[PDB]
Amino acid sequence: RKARRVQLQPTEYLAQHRMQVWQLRFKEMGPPFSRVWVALGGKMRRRRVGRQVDVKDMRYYWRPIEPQYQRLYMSRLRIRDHSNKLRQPMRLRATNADIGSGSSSIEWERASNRKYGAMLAPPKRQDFEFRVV
Amino acid sequence: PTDVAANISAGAMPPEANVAAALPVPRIQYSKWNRALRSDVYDELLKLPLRYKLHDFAKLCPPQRCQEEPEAVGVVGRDSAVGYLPPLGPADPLDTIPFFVHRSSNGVLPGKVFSMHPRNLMPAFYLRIQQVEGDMFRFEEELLKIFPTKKIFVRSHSIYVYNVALDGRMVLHHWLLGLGF
Amino acid sequence: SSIFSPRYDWRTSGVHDIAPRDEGDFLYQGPQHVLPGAHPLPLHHPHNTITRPVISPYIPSPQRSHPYFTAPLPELPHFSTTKPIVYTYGTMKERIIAPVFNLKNEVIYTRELDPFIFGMYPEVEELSKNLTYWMVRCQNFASKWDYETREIWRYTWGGRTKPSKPWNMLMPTMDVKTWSKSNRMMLTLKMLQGRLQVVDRLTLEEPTQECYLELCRNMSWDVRHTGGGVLFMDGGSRITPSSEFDRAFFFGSFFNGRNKIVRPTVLCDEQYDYNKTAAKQRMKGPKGAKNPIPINRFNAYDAMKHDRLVITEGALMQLEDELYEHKLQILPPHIRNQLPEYGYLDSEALGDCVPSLKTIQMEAAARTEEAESDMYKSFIDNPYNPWKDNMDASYAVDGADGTVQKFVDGKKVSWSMLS
Amino acid sequence: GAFTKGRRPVMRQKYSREALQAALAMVPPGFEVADVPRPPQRILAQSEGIVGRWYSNYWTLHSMRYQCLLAGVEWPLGERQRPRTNYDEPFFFADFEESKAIRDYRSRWINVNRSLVGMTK
Amino acid sequence: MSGAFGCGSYRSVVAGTQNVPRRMTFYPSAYELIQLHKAHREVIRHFYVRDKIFDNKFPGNALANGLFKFVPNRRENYHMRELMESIRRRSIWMHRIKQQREINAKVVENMEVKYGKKAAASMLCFTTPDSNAYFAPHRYQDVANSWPNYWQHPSVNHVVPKPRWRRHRELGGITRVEDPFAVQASDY
Amino acid sequence: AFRRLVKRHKITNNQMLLMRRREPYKPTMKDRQEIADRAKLEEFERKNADGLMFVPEKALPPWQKSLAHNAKALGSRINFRGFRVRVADGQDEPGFPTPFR
Amino acid sequence: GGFTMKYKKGTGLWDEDHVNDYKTNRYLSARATMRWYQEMERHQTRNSLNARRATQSHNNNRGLHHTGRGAFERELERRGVQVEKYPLTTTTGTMRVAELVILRRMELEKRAEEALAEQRGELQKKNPTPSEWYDESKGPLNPNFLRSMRSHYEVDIANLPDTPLIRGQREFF
Amino acid sequence: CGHNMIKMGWMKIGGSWKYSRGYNDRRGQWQERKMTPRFMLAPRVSAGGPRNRYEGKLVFSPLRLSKLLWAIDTGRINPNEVITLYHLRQANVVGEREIVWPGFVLISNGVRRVPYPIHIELQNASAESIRLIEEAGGSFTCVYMTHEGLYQELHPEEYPIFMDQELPERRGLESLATNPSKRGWLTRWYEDSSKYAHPAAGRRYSHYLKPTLLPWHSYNTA
RNA sequence: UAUUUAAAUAAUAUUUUAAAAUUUAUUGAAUAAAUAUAGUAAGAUUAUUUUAGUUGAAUUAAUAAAUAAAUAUUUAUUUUUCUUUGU
Ligand SMILES: NC(=O)c1ccc[n+]([C@@H]2O[C@H](COP(=O)([O-])OP(=O)(O)OC[C@H]3O[C@@H](n4cnc5c(N)ncnc54)[C@H](O)[C@@H]3O)[C@@H](O)[C@H]2O)c1
Ligand SMILES: [Mg+2]
Ligand SMILES: [Mg+2]
Ligand SMILES: [Mg+2]
Repeated sequence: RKARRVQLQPTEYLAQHRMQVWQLRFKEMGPPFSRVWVALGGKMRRRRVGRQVDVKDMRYYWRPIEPQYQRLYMSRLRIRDHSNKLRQPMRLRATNADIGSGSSSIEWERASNRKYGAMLAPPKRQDFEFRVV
Repeated sequence: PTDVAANISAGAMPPEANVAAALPVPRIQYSKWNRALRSDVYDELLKLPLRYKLHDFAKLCPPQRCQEEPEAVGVVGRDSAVGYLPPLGPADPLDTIPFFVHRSSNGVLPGKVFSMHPRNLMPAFYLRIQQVEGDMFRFEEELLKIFPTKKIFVRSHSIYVYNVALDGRMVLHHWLLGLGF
Repeated sequence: SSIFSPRYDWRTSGVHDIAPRDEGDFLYQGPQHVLPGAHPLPLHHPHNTITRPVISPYIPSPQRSHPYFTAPLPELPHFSTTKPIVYTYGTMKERIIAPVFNLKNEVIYTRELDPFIFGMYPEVEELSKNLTYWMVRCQNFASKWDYETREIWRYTWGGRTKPSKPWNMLMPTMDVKTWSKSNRMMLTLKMLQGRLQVVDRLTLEEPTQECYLELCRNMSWDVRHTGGGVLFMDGGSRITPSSEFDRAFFFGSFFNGRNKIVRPTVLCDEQYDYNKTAAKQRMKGPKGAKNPIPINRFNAYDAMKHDRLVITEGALMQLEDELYEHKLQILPPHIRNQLPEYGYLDSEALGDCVPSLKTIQMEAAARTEEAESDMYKSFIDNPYNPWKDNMDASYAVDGADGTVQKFVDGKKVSWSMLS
Repeated sequence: GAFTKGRRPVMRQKYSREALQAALAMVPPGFEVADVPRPPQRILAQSEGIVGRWYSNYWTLHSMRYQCLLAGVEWPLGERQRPRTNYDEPFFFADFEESKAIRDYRSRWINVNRSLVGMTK
Repeated sequence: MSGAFGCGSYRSVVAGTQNVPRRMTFYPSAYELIQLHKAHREVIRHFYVRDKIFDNKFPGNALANGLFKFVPNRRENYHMRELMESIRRRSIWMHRIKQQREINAKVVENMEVKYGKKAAASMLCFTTPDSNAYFAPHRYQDVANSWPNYWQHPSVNHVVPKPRWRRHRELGGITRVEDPFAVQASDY
Repeated sequence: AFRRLVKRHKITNNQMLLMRRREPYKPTMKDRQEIADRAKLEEFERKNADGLMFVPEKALPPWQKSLAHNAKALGSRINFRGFRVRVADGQDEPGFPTPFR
Repeated sequence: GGFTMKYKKGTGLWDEDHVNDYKTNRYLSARATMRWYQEMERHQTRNSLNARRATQSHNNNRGLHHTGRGAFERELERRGVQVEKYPLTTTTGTMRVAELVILRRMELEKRAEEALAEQRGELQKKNPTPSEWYDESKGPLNPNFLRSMRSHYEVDIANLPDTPLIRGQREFF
Repeated sequence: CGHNMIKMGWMKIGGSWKYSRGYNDRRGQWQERKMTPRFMLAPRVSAGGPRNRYEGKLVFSPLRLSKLLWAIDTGRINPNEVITLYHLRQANVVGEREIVWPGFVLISNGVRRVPYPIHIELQNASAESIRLIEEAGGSFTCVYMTHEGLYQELHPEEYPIFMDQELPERRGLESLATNPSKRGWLTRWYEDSSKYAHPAAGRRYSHYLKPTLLPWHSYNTA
């Protein structure tokens, strides 16, 4: 007769898999077909006062991460739109093309806001009589 | 094909050529927006045996003359930085080319290099030409004569050449320009 | 069964009766015997000229590129194309002239076609794209509903985990480029097969159905279900083209047979999708384009299902006017830089040429604009002359206010935006 | 976005030039645009058109100021803010709310010039 | 702010960029003419959509024939939002094309006063062999083969196997072919 | 026994039944592993036969090229010879004379 | 509810444009086509009339006229002053425009028919014999088209010999 | 028509499901055996991270001078009129997808000489592009616009009368608007020192430099 | 800071039966909801006649060291040699 009917299921976030942890630790570099995820070298460790008195050894250099970890992270990005092999994986950091395509679709051709990086641009100068109860 | 690093190690060249052994010679790269013609590859194409005659590089290159003209006009062939020129046509008028190659809207040549299974970011590339009109098989045979060892397929819409990069797309564009399309 | 299967030929006797019939069965005389239906090429549809009549100057032959004329006949008035002829990447590269017909089954005159519209040589990939999109869109998506385990209340009765749902089903999105390309290729395929007929008008003396049937009988239009169907593209006529259909013929064309009238257009609206991320839960209908193509458009499926294609001269004019800008934009630059030289881009808006022929509705709208243009005179937001005081203005950058303002003769003209 | 007045029109009535002059005729003398303040963000931005006491409505007042600017009708009322360019009378004013001292043209003119001369990059 | 008319915007005006005596180059404005044609078509279409009238041919929905297909409020909003902006875009295109036509006339006069009539006529011509191809292929059949069906080009027309056909009447006016078939291979 | 469903090859000769291993001439797992290791070592020694050649700033890996360029772009504005910026990351010292050096 | 492109709904040239129709079928009979057109027109009219009734009831409940113009606008209309900044063309004007366009089209059709009949008479009295198009060098003619063109000539055309008659090898009639 | 079984290839339906792990996978430890997390091994260079696109970072979209020259030689853009972002978008030399605040950067890639003077208005043009345009004779003007200014430039038809546009932010002013090297559009206003003396004199005017459109006409040929 | 070559703007989903009592209420241990969730125990998962590689390896928590190996899908290098060789 009548029971609990199932409705449409909401989709996940388009940038759900990309992690701020990765965006803070690593960064992507290189040509499009030879991208490498690199993080700064050195050993991070907290020790007592009086250790590593010489600073010349501590170097700020970037070394690439292991290829298996790079493949795992890239696959985490590749999760979205898996069936279309003709679509290149997403990027660790969103680019200008991505921010533009976020609203360049024809379903956003009427909205004046959200266009040309409204959320990215700093706010406008508010009115001088601006006040809230 | 000279190994500058090996020559420097053996003592046949001066040790100041390490930059030459490491980095290639700086040249304006051929692009879809900057037709940087390469005289060496064009001479190689002229030396290669083909049935159709190609125009001279002097006519393929845009003219470079004095720029004292006060106002510019709409000449078909004028000074251009990116090296854009209308199609010159066939080299010998008393001939019939079995195929015709149309350009795109921006005047770019049909050569487009894609990748096989690009989701995995695969380095293996291939070239697709989908603006050839006329006898596609004559164009395919000319591509055979150009790239002997490559796999070249043909369909009603596109001609595919597998295992060729931009380094082959530029050769294809050079041959097309020399032919006159 | 399958060809390479043992179960394919275990029925070794009894399939046929040893005794033949006495009315239809006959013996093979020899090589000089003409068997009914025998043909060397595999023809799943063995229709011939008599059964499926083609209406064209010549029967489509391998010597002729297209079965229609190639040069205007000196004993018939020739009508050039409304818009100038350009040969694009896919055009047949040959002149095409169709013998326009009248409502009395008589050739009136000869009108030249457009190779961009009726010269784009067909291609199986695009035809299949069109056919697949149409056959996947026309299916009813509201009847795909199914039960689920949470919807079944007390296995056989317990529904499946992932059942088919009207919202879960997909409705694809097709771009206007491929749509127009496939429609043009289908029109060219009909032209090549020689089943395209151009009529001046599609008008009935009475809006009833018997007058429609009498017209079809007089001009030998087979409309029966079993016979070859008809696909009309009504657009009015050459002098008075109309986007809408003629009322009398549109009322009379409702016959049980195989005849379908479609809108005189080959393009389509750009399909939008506002539920791409499944934001609105209570939406009912398939995912994808929420603005599908209506049924009364020209399509590969209906074109294949209906034998003859009868296009009107009004439809021809409308198609040419709609595809003019497209076939002009497709051209490469070293070709399109010569259109104003040859006179192809003489726009009547600048006053270069007299306004060209337009449809009834478009002419009405244009006259409405011409009459309403008088009200936009004493206002600064006049659309026909916007910002008519820039070169006589003075821009001042007031830093205390942090704004750039437009003063004229010492008076502020710029308007401060309200929030 | 639909509640407050953000990028959105509030009056959907567009009158002719003669109708604006008739609407501005009912304005009582001694009125000024600086009297009507901007309503807070917790108030709906609606306009009832040209009705009685329409000048009291902040959104209706300035919207009428925008249409006359397009039609070229001389705005009889003043401006929303009167800038103080030169030191004149009164040479001192009284304010118990610390708003007039900040909104002064000269008070913010020196602040912008402070940031302009402060750039040293 | 007049960046649409082709001149410098108010930002350039404030910057004081001297770009007025810049240059006078000939320009065909073909792309601008195409865009003007598109804008004119769009304006006419917007007017036709705004002037829609209910024309119901069925008796059930017959009580609407006199009304507009829009609610007057939405009709006013449409007129102010899209129909009035299409005209502004059309005017922008027309102004740009008129400025370019003025500059073209000046360049034509300069070429006529410098080189000569026929010299200017040849210098301001864009005709190319591929242009002759695109505009008239019959003057290009000899130069190259540009047909989608290359086997029917008159250069390669010899390949089409023209058969000996005949119309038999005993079959009902049916065209058949006279030459015999070829014995196809059957087995190994 | 890592793969637990062995391949069944087409039997062209009856001795393919008696044979167990697919490629008999091919060395076993560990033997071919150490063989490939020795071959890679020999190739690396052939590559490092000559001295470690130093590369300019353009012919550097991406994680060092931009850093080395920005460390000296400040001095690149003033064209004067004899200006070195001792950067941390870069090609390490070989420790012996080199013809490229 | 939610967001839906109401600005796109009602913008197409016909009623069937910009409507989410996912309940149709690949083949529609005569009754199916009539019901489809009926449903589209009825959907459009329902939307329009429901919106109009809603807004008029809201105006009447707020106390304004059914159009939406208040007492000030009514007093201006009494005085005679134009209330609208841009007076849009009305139904009578649009119908008059359509009528005059139809009439001009009919007159042009009559004149074109007269001129075309004159040219037909001229060309028929000039050319009694079929031109070079009546050839069989490339393909066979179509008997249907020949029977249709019969009326334009004096000599019978449908009488076709079994041999592919060519212009050069044999004289025609 | 088959199952893509991991470590086993492509198997037919109804085959051996015994040695199957792709099902459990769809439903490494040997690398994490030593408790070595990659996300905790390397430290963070900053709280925001490398290449953090914060408000005001001024991440421009690349626009190749070679591409611009190609478009001009093609005929999409008219070199007579001043080049602007609106003209670019209308000539369709750049699609709408590449547009994002801040507008563009003029990159001179693969160009060594500009034969004709080009008068273009963009943001944060490279030094080589600026000097090439200056050598050719054209005049570049860096127009760093705010968000509303950029929207008004891209869609001017939505604005019948000029409106008060707010000046850019402090970072934009100190970087591009008031930078003589980048040829900003406020460098002259910033160099003008008379505005600092008196507030009434602070207002600086500027005028255009100097050397209807009704589509219906009359049949004058008769 | 910008002196280096490309590209088919498309997202929606992802086994099944089960391995556990806490939940939210009602009626005097039963009643009705929960595909709620178990690092996830265990099983079942529908389609012959096929056309090419390895059959016990790999195993370095953590500053500048050439490289983990197996299994499987796609995909690439025709150079010499007396024959052979799945890189
Ligand atoms: N963010 C924004 O504020 C924004 C965005 C896009 C366009 N605009 C345009 O800016 C202008 C002023 O905006 P605002 O926020 O200061 O006021 P507003 O748009 O909120 O109000 C303007 C008033 O004038 C009327 N009006 C608008 N255009 C008119 C025209 N062409 N003719 C006659 N009356 C007209 C409006 O309906 C309203 O009554 C308008 O043209 C508006 O469309 C503003
Ligand atoms: Mg995240
Ligand atoms: Mg990996
Ligand atoms: Mg392997």
